[PDB]
Amino acid sequence: ALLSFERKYRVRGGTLIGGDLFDFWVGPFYVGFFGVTTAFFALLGTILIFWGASQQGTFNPWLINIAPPDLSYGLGMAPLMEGGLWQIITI
Amino acid sequence: GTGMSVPEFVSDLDTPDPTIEVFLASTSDPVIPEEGAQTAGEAYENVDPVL
Repeated sequence: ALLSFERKYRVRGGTLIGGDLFDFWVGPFYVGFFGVTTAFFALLGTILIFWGASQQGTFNPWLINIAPPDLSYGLGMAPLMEGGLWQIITI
Repeated sequence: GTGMSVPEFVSDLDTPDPTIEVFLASTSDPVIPEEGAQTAGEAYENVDPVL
């Protein structure tokens, strides 16, 4: 479903990378290489957040808490339950 | 994750109190009292706390 003046603007080209491999629309949204990357990263982050919420013991929106590791771990990696999920979600 | 911490410069953590070395240069070990030792009250005229 397009606006009454939208069709003439829906042309091909103007991509930084990908050409016509990802040059199309899904509803109103425009898809590209970076649309695919955005969808992947956002879905992974959301699902990881809800996995951490399930393992915490609460699904209350006000009470979900995912926290960074302790100061003793420094700049290294922490166990995924003791603050590593936070690092993954940050990435 | 609560933000509860105390920051300090590393160069300031390595600097001790400049008066600690003064105390260690003006202290001495105690002397164990002997049998029938003469007290300071029998050698001078002083105050009872220090007698």
